[PDB]
Amino acid sequence: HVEQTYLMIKPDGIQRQVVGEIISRFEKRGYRIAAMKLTIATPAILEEHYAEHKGKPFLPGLIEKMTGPVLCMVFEGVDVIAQARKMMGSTRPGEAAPGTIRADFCQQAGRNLIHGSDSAESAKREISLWFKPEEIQSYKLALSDYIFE
Amino acid sequence: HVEQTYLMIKPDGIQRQVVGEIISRFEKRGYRIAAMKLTIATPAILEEHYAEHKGKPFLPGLIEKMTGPVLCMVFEGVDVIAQARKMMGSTRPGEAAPGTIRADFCQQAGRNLIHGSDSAESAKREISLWFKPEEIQSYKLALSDYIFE
Amino acid sequence: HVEQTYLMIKPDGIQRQVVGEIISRFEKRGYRIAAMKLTIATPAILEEHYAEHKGKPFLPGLIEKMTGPVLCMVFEGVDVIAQARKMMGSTRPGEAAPGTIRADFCQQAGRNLIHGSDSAESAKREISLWFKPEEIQSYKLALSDYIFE
Repeated sequence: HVEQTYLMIKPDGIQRQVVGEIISRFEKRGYRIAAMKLTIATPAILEEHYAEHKGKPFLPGLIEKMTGPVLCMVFEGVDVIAQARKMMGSTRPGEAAPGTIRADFCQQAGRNLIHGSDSAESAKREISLWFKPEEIQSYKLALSDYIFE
Repeated sequence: HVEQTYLMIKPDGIQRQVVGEIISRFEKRGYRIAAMKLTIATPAILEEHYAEHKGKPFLPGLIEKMTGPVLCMVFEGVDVIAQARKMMGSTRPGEAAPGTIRADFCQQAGRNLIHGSDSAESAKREISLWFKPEEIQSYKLALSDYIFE
Repeated sequence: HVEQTYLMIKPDGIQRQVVGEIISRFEKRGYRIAAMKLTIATPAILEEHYAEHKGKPFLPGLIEKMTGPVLCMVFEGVDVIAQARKMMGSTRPGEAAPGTIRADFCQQAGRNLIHGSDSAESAKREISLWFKPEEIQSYKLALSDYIFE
């Protein structure tokens, strides 16, 4: 049993030019790239993505910081939703564990490089929001026998 | 005082071609390569290596997965038995700490890339099982004065 | 709001030729190099640096190990004093968390590669001890908008 999570490199990850390093961290565990698309996030789609924060005073500045290039991604693996969150580390980089993305690259929550789905429900919703179902690609990793039990 | 531990790259480490990266992690701490040998593990030697699991229901599958190329290694350093176990991380990669080998490279316990002795007694027994005494090399690291107190 | 910390690569970091790797770990978080100087540390400066240990039995040996080439550094960032200490890891490398400098590079406390200020007061004192005010360089990182909230 594998699952799929939605991961998104935020504009700071694009502008700091660490896209390849981020992708490599997930590839290193044998997670499969099931979907990938560069876009520019706009306020209308960001309001849907951040629907949980509608009306909160921090939302407008959050949307402004997220208005820019982003890399939309779907990765597949065992327990990948929870594992990707663990690899990202805490929202606040100063609290994130050493060896996580946020601790290794970042200083503050307002520029923390990457978004990842926090639950199966959020992964389904976020994948649907940012990708058409057709953009999710089906193929098998050739090294599967040495990654999976 | 230094000690020696037995570390073995499992067939998944060979096949995923991460042998050099694994070795580099141990060299990075100034641990000394005291022995190294590529072999193909066979059931008879694996039964001895995993003697603690004799009769357990999971053993036949464990031996099958380990039947393949392995890199046998002995590393020397301060507290290296326990330290190497700490660097490997938990047997389940999903539980292993970020920055450990298992967390950085793997998904499931059945393909967790590397074995390391769990005690002084296991290290002595395992080194003797996989190496002859003539294969253990004694030399001094040139940077010893900057590694050891 | 940023602050500045004093970080010093000890003679073992110089001799093991890992200066660049150490610097890269701090640059990776968008910390700014505010000052940098290679020197050979003298007992006179080291006695003041380690003034908190005056009269203790271990101080003479501590000074002797530090009498050699060192790289004096000042880094600037959010919470950088505590964050740099977290990135360095525990004094004893065997107790340091995976992914910290000491855990990744070192074996024993007497050769633990790097010093960092432990508080706001000690950072201010140490920066002033090792650098003249004219050696502290004020400039803004071009990627500031993508690093800071």
